[PDB]
Amino acid sequence: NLVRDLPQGFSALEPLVDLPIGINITRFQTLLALHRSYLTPSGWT
Amino acid sequence: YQPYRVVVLSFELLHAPATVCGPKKSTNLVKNKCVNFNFNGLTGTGVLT
Repeated sequence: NLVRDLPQGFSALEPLVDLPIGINITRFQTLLALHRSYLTPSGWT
Repeated sequence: YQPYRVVVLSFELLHAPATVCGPKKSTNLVKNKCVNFNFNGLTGTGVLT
């Protein structure tokens, strides 16, 4: 119901799945969706 | 001179969790009786209802 900041309620955040990867890990990075350039004004983002 | 198809099956035990295993099947559940049940690693003695 809000706009920009985080909500105020309390949420129990249930699990999804476990993965047997067994590797070291230090840094993550997210992926974003960019509808590629068309004749609508390089033009990205 | 007869040929042989030597098969070498290597099973890893590296620092990765088990992925390939065989089951322990099978038994039926019995209710309302003292049974030494085993449920997926949970071992106990009691009456199931």
